[PDB]
Amino acid sequence: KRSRKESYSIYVYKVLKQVHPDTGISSKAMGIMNSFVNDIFERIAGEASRLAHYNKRSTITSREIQTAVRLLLPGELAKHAVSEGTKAVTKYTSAK
Amino acid sequence: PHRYRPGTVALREIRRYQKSTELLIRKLPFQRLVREIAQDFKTDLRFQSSAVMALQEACEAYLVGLFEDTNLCAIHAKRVTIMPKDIQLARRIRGERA
Amino acid sequence: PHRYRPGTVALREIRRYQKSTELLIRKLPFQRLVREIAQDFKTDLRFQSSAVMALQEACEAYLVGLFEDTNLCAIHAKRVTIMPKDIQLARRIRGERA
Amino acid sequence: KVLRDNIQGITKPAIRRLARRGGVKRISGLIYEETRGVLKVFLENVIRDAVTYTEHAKRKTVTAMDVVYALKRQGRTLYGFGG
Amino acid sequence: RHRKVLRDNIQGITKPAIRRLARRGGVKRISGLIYEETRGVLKVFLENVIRDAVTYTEHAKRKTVTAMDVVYALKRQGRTLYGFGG
Amino acid sequence: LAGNAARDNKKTRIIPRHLQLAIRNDEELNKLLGRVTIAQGGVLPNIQAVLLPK
DNA sequence: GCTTTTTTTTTTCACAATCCCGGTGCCGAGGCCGCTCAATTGGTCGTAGACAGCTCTAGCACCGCTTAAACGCACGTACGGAATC
DNA sequence: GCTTTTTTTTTTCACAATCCCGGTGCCGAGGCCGCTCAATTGGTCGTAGACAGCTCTAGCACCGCTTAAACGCACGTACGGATTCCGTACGTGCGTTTAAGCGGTGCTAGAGCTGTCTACGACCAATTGAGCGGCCTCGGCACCGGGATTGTGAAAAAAAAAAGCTGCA
Ligand SMILES: [Ca+2]
Ligand SMILES: [Ca+2]
Ligand SMILES: [Ca+2]
Ligand SMILES: [Ca+2]
Ligand SMILES: [Ca+2]
Repeated sequence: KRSRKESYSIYVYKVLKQVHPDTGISSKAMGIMNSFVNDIFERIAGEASRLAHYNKRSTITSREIQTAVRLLLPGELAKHAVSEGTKAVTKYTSAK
Repeated sequence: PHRYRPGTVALREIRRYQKSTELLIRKLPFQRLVREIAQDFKTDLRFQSSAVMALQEACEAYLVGLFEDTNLCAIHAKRVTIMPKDIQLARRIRGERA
Repeated sequence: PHRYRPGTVALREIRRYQKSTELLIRKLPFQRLVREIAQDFKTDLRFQSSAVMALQEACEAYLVGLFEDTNLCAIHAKRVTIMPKDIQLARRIRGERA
Repeated sequence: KVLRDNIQGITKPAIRRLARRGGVKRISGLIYEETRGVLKVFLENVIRDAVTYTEHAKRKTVTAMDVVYALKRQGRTLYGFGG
Repeated sequence: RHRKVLRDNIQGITKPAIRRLARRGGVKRISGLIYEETRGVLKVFLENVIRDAVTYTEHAKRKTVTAMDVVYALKRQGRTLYGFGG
Repeated sequence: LAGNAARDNKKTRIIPRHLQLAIRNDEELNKLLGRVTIAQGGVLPNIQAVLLPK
């Protein structure tokens, strides 16, 4: 019993061990990281939802995400954010 | 020779323009400025005329209202002349500016 | 007989609290306020513990932030002491009160 | 005295400490009431919305989410309580 | 394509016009240093508003910024504008 | 409210300015349309006290 | 407590600016028309959620200690702001 | 140049705060356990949207005259800001008082979870009228000129406040 409430935590931990494999993290800190991921996910999806909606299109595609990201993140961060979202899709396409 | 006291015409201008709603920037200078800035982001762009008018409506309003905030900021420091630092405080408290 | 001059503990207290993260309002009084105010919208309300702490993080955060902006207005009026008219101006400019 | 105006429970010492953390040095006497005013309007606004959430969800227990959702609406997005 | 590169049009925003806007804002007396400072502000407004409109254009593949591009862009900056569609 | 400001301005049809005056002079409507800009609307007659003559 | 000026107040015209009307003319508010495509009708099927019943979570009340914090009061320094230039 | 004051500067001493040593013990990050549902899959079907081709809107350029606005300079007033200076509202630091905080026990409201059943919403196709675009008109309203009214400002002259000037006591 006790509900079953999902969260991005196991992934926040996985990324942490990529960037700093010996540093850990508190529950309040991991609660802020989960608040952070959900916040921006809703930001980027909402701006995609509207993009798509303004252009009479039914599908959010990776292109909507990339236009939403130019709109939401500041210059130098958008740049890496595109660079990584492009590269991840290319790599995914490449595999199968 | 008749001569109006400094402030008496400013005060008239103040009433003249508050009563009205027509745009206060010269429409072509502004249009040239839209186009100039837009080049930075993409070349050989056309603008709908309504898009340019929508931009001069949104601009004038933004400044006209910043000038309100700015005037309070002058008066808050027992002055009557709005100064650069006034705008800058207005914008820093608005959070437009670090 | 050791006596620190006005404002010299202030600065200690600033440095001190800016270094720290802990709620500054006493938790029980705060909570008794949250129930007092909640009544005016619905009777016999229960709160999760974390609901009150979510309310108290949010409050202090706002207050701290407002004080920064207040200080700035007070310094803008070539003063060192914040006063209501500083708060009220920073709120006028935040668009919080008309 | 000591009677049912819980707002006064917000002590001068605690108001001083906030404005410290906010880089304030010298604090007018009139301010601790101004602050008290402002704090209440803040809570009124947030709590009205949070309980509006509560009544919609058909519950008697105000959740931390209800507050989170309220604070988002008020533009005061809060991290680390369920965001 | 038949001449279009632009000049230095920020001085087009004349001292008369900045003075008139200050007047609408109920400002009585204006320092020397306002006018240049104002143009900076105005520029930074326009740069931000057009970048975003220009994005909405580039997405819909157009080469023509619509009023809706500017409208959608303005709502994004929390500067919602009434009377040009949407 | 627009139409009252229309009538008070001595005109038959409502224009932006009437709407604006009607929105800004009405406490609640102005709150609801607080971050909203009405094109060709202008501002309410407001001159700060201390800016006036003695 | 004066005598002698500056400061502040008052009254008298001159002049500009804004205000209000009717006259005039242009164009877009208003509205009618005819055709369209989206709202409506009447039907079917599937499931979202209302509902009763039960589980056990966590919110509340209470109590009794130990301080740390709030409190009130004495004292004076550095501040706000009035006044001048 | 000298001496005599304020002010400024330097030097010395007091005290918080940090960091280095020595330590202990609690509590939750972390990670393993054991079950479960949400991600994955290949299949099938329908239509979103890429594309290419077609129409024709409306956006861009260019001109030349008219005149409103911007421009730049002369002129002086009221503003900004520096300085001074006075009264006290604040900050500091004591001792006394207060209730928050903590840890704990005991009760139950109510949050939430499970299974059942059907009222209500999706979806469909056929039907038709509400609302679209088009297009025509005539009355509101923008613009003008002329006459009435309001308010400003200078100049002349008063009322008063304040300043500089007295002897006395
Ligand atoms: Ca008609
Ligand atoms: Ca150690
Ligand atoms: Ca005083
Ligand atoms: Ca129940
Ligand atoms: Ca029509």
